[PDB]
Amino acid sequence: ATPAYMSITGTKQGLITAGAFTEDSVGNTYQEGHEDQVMVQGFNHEVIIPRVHKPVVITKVFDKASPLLLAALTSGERLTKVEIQWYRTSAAGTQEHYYTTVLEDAIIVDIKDYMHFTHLEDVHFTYRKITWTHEVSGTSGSDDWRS
Amino acid sequence: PAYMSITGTKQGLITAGAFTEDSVGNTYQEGHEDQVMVQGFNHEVIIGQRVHKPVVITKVFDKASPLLLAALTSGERLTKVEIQWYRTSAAGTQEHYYTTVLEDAIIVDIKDYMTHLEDVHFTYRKITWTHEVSGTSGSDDWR
Amino acid sequence: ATPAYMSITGTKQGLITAGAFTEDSVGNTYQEGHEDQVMVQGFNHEVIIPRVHKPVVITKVFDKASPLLLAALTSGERLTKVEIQWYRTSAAGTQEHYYTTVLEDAIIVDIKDYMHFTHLEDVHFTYRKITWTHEVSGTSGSDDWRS
Amino acid sequence: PAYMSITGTKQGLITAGAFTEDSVGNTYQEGHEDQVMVQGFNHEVIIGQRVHKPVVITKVFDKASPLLLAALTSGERLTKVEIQWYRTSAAGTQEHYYTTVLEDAIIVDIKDYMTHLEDVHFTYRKITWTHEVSGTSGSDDWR
Amino acid sequence: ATPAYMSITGTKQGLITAGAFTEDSVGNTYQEGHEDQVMVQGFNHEVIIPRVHKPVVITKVFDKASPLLLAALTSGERLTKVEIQWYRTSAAGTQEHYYTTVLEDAIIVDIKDYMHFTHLEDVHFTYRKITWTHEVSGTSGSDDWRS
Amino acid sequence: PAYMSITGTKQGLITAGAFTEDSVGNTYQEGHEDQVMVQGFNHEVIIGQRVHKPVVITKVFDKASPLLLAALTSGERLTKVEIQWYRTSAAGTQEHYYTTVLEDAIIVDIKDYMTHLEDVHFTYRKITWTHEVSGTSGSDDWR
Repeated sequence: ATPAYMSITGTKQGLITAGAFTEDSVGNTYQEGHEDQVMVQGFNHEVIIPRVHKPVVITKVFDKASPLLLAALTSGERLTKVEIQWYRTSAAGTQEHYYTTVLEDAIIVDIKDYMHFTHLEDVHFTYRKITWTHEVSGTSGSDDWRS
Repeated sequence: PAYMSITGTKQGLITAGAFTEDSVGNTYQEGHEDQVMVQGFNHEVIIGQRVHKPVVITKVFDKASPLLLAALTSGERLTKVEIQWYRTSAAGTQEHYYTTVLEDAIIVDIKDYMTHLEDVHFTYRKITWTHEVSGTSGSDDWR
Repeated sequence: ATPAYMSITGTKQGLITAGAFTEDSVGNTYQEGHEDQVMVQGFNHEVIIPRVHKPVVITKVFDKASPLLLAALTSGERLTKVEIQWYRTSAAGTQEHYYTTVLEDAIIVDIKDYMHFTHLEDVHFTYRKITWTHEVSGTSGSDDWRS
Repeated sequence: PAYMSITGTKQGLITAGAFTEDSVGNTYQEGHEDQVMVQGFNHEVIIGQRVHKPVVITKVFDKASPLLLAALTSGERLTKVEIQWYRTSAAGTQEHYYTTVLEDAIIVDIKDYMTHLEDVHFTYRKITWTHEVSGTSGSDDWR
Repeated sequence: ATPAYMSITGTKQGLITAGAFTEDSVGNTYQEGHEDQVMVQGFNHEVIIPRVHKPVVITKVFDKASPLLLAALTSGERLTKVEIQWYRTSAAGTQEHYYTTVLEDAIIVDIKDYMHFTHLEDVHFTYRKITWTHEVSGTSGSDDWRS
Repeated sequence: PAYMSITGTKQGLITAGAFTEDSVGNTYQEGHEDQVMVQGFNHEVIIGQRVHKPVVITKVFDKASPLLLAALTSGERLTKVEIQWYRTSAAGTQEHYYTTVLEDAIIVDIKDYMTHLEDVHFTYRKITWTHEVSGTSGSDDWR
């Protein structure tokens, strides 16, 4: 309904989310239109003034990317771009992309696999920079990670 | 429900066009175009002289969001944060019946999370409280 | 149903709950019969033997008193009388006042405004003395705050 | 459900007329007029010799309440706190099937809260446990 | 449905669970077939490698044994055998005993009485040894308590 | 759902006949006779080089259980713990689509509790992850 979809390009692995939202990768969960992304079912992030950024935290289900993301994590591989695309039901009753969150030069700092979409997986990124854009109303803003 | 307006020293009306179709999609409801909807609030004063805590508000992702996240990373002094609270009147009509206004508030924390929500904390220099229908009010400097 | 209603008289402000449970003050929540009180939707208090009293803690919704109570709190104003009246459904099927809790020379020590009756507000009083009376059965007892 | 009786050294039967119309309004149920209804219980013994914990009971606001709050602020030694537990018998009838009796119990904490409830803690000198239908029993000094 | 039943034999008291699951002892809860046991409605236990055993923890309702178990606890009485019998719905639709847990030379280390089967009671045993047996498939294993 | 196989150095296939009528009664489902059903999983890797956490799995009481509790009290090195994850395929059929395999895993904690459940923790020397339908994989030494 109002899910996010994500893409990862790793310096070593290329597009990590390639063919990752497909019948093969997700099975009965598959919906067309986002075949080279991953279906984000979670999100948490926080910037505070004691600025200090906190790691970005997404949640997905087990998939084609998953074994790759671990490789990423355990390898210490810099992620050239992680880009989170936000979706909503528009005012005219159609699904639309209306917000973007984007990491530049991100690094995966931890992963947790757990069963509760019953097969789950949270992934955490730090990054050198993050950009928030509103896609319909045209507002945008970005910033450099601190601490 | 509540609607909030934020005017900052750099950006002006940060909440301009923030409750429109473009901003919040299907959730749009005419009448509060230059206000962000607030559906969560937290604030506290505790007692020897009183000390203040930050006002926390929860909103959804909208046009204001990136501006807000800017207001926080910049350190921009919010001239006015104004929260108008609505309720169903005794006669059966939505009415604006309360305001909580912060002067020179600052954003000291923002938490985004997932439907797609975002918490905002402000400290400030002065808070005002007014009951619009019964005509009572009070205010206090931050400490 | 089984709500409490309260009255506050402040040394400086007089009857703080005056006209505070009315259409103007509470809106659609209004029920006649308690116009000069406030509708208490919460209560917590505790006396212990390590006697030591703990602050009295009520909960209400935003109202006509609310901006006043803050004035009280931030002013350090001594409350001459806070009096909490307890209501229940009687044995004959009618609502009745059957219990009273009363503070003498109370002081408001903290307030919390929060949205969950969706607009809420907890208020805490210390006091020099508190009296508990059962109104139908005639039992009563009082005591001086300690610590 | 459970019903409790408390006789104190100063007041006598603190729970006299405590489960009547006057005391608990609509919730009244004949048969236990000189007992307060208990709908919450907590107690523990843990093990080198055993130590005791206070018996906690939860009741509603009633005629006993102010007397109880007195018993605590006075320090009055409760000669007897007696808790009789009821259940539905195998034949389909409410029956008294268990007792927990404290001797020289003391009230060491009371928590009132809101439908309108109140927790009571007792320490004591001796607790007895008896199963009324199966005819088993035990008891122990506080330590 | 899938309850456990237990037996206790104490060095001093003999069979502590004798006549303890009966009309007299449990009232309307009574089901025939386990008259000399107790109806276990809880269970918790854990063995870890920092081996170190943790106390065995069962839950029952108030009953004929209960005043006895306290005697046991407060007396420091060694329990010659506590034996927990596990029940399930078989593949052919009939209730069966399929697992056993058994303590040798156990000691009751604490009891908690509490009201939530509304009248409840958790009991904790340490022990010199515990044996786990699967009754249909024939697997078994035992061990000595450590720490 | 998931099914797990465990081969140990002393016992061989610890999960042999562990998902049969004899083992799990009414819950039996043909096709995975030498696998224990896993209906709960927890595992984590966190980041300067990576460190591993134990894989936790939850199962019911079954034929494997006492063997498992032995594997823990003995200290027996598990040659292979293999977890195959199933899902409903896009075409509407249960399919094995993922594996998590531990090499030389050790049981470092077991928690039994009540319908009748049991948690197992393994540390290990090497974990592998493979996506069976999309053909991706990774693995890592414990640290």
